[PDB]
Amino acid sequence: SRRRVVITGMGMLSPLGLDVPSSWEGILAGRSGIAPIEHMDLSAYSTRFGGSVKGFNVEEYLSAKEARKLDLFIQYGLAASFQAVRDSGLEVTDANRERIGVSMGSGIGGLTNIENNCRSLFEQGPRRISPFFVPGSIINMVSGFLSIHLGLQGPNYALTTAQTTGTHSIGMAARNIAYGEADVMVAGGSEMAACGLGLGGFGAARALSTRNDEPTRASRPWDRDRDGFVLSDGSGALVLEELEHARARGARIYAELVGFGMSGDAFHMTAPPEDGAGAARCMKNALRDAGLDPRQVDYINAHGTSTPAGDIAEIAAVKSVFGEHAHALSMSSTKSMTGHLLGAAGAVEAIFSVLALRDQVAPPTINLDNPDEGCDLDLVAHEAKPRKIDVALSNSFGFGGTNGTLVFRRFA
Amino acid sequence: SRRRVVITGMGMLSPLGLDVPSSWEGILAGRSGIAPIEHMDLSAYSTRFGGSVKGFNVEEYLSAKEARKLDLFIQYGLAASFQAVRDSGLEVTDANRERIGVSMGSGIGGLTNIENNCRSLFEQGPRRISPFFVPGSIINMVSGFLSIHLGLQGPNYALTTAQTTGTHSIGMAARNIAYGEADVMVAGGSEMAACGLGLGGFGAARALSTRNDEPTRASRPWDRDRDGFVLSDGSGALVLEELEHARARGARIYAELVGFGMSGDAFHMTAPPEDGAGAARCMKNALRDAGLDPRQVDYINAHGTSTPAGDIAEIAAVKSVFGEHAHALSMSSTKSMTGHLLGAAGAVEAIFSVLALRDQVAPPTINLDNPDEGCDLDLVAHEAKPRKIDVALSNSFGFGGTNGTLVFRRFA
Ligand SMILES: C[C@@H]1CN(C(=O)c2cnsn2)[C@@H](C)CO1
Repeated sequence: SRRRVVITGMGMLSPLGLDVPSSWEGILAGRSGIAPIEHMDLSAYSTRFGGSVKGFNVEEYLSAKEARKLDLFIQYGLAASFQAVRDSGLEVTDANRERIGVSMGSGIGGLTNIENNCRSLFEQGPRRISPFFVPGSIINMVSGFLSIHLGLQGPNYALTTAQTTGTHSIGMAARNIAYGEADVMVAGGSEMAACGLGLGGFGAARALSTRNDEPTRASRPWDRDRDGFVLSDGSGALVLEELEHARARGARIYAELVGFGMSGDAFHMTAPPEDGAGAARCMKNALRDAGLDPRQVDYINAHGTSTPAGDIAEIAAVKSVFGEHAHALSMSSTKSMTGHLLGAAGAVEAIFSVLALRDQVAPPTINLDNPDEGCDLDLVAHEAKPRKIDVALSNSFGFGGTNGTLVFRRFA
Repeated sequence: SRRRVVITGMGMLSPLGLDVPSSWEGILAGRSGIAPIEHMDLSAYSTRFGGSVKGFNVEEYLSAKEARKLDLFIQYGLAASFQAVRDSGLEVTDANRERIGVSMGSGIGGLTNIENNCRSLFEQGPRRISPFFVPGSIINMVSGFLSIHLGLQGPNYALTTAQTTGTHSIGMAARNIAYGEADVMVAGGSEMAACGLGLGGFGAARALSTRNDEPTRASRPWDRDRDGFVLSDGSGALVLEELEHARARGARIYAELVGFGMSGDAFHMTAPPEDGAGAARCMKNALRDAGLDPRQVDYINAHGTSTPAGDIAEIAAVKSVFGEHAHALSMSSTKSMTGHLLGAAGAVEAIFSVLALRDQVAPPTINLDNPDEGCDLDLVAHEAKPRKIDVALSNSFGFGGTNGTLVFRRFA
């Protein structure tokens, strides 16, 4: 058998806001967090815009001195995590600290730190590399620093599954609790790759929208005029908790995590198969895990990156899985507003899926002006749609053909 | 209910050999793989030696056209994975490809590739960044490329827990199989951090031995004259397989994976606590997981990094866990010979633990000329010790206070 897992705390930094409620308010209003990137000469770059976190104050969380040791992606991870633990009301004690763990991940990790230390190295040689370069740049330091700060002695690890990281981190944390390896986990992801290396790296693959004249219209999932994804920064953290543990302390439960699916496409390094066979296996795995019929799904938070082949693969996968129910569910890409937070995408989109359940509303796909060939599902174009949502899916489909699906259900 | 997990295939690149048998012959002969580094000019660095893979031929595994796109850590990971799969005798079919997954991790991933593309960005511009920069550098792409080449459609992910990566990857892959998420997993880790940023970064932390004039004597775990770890490159992969699945196809079984432990120190970003409290909690978790009396433990492949604080913390942990039995078991650090393969350390050392079971021999801790204060266990100083080994334990500890323990035993 298996224990039930509930969500009792959420935290976030996104292009829409410095916490969950501000980000969510932007989502339901169809606001874009996309704009030209500042304090950087992007003259020679083919993309000059993305989703930056605006007005982040790390000194609300850490001393200036501890913040100087950590890459931005680690700072963002810690902010989301501290928000989530505070939101949960959880009290860490000597009696439970061995039962509380962390799995906060990243897709690309410390590019900003790698950049600034390469500068030192190339200009001045290796003796000018920061002593904290390694511990301050590696992806497991969100989990590391969080565990040290809060005294968490439970499972301590980090996933890195590129654009699937957040979804996998949450799913595998849910497994830790379900199979009795932990009673509580902080899980999700963080990313800051809106540096030269991220813009330059994705730019050289020609994977980014180049709609520099109108950055807010760049991210347009399933629209016939999409030309690639928008690079964005931020973090998402959830407090996952065994149900009886949540009930005993009188926690506020947002939703239940009922299903987790994984699959591999085994197809291509960056592109999905046209029919999204892998994404279909992954969703079917997640519904089987939850013991749910495809007919019971009401809302899907799509991966919906605004890549030509990715968006169309997801339509095919949803039609394949849901058959005569594919048109009755609502599916939206909040990446139309947030851009693509890569490893943090699945974390912020799990939070948006939980809030869709709490508020009984499907977030919009903004910029969906002319749906492409066969994009004829309910994609919640332009404006938020109040509706019945008992079951929400959140999908992530990343480089290496790695797939994750989370299934959340209303809790009463 | 929980299924049994066996090892049916193993693969390796190490400083001692281009496969498992050649690496193991070096381990048993007390041979060092440590030498001045030849692939770059280290005259400005305080450490100029490490464990390099010597004469790696990627054209034993991959077309030169493909290899040119991939960081060395991906090449090394794919080579070890290919070896492990061939060694298993497993045939991938339409009937089982959904049940076979991959979890190959890395501490740092494609630092060489990121450094080289940062040089292009700074000296020329973004137009000179490689189109293959992201899929050739990010940590999840061993799992990705392996799945694409062999057609593995099962769980596809990657851990990054610094120096604990290989142990966590293998343990969590075993849990996947134990709980029914997969029947077969390819699991382990790979690392190639021997570039300017890696040697410079660890150098800036003063974490490395600076014994440049006697590289083979630099790695001296528990020796009173140790002065830091020796940086090494390579990969380990194991094919983990559900027991009945292995029995049904007549697989050769090397050993059974009976126990997996994790814990967080919640102590310090980089320093292990002197009392080894987190390592002790981790080993106790693993022994309880394996249903064992601690007196059953015959052999411990120590983390044994040759740091002052790391080596003494492990003695304290082993004494605390095993009490008087700590004087009867054998504990050795193969890092005395291989150096520290970081995220790959746990993977090669899991392989060495299994071969310790197959051949009934404890590998030596070379260079243990003057055991330090309180390092008075059987540390298999200088020479391999033939002995009875029914149960072998492999320990890993990493930055962020992250701990892993694997427990293997003979299969009958
Ligand atoms: C493994 C796939 C295919 N590949 C090749 O270089 C290749 C080699 N033989 S046929 N194609 C790159 C696109 C990497 O991803």
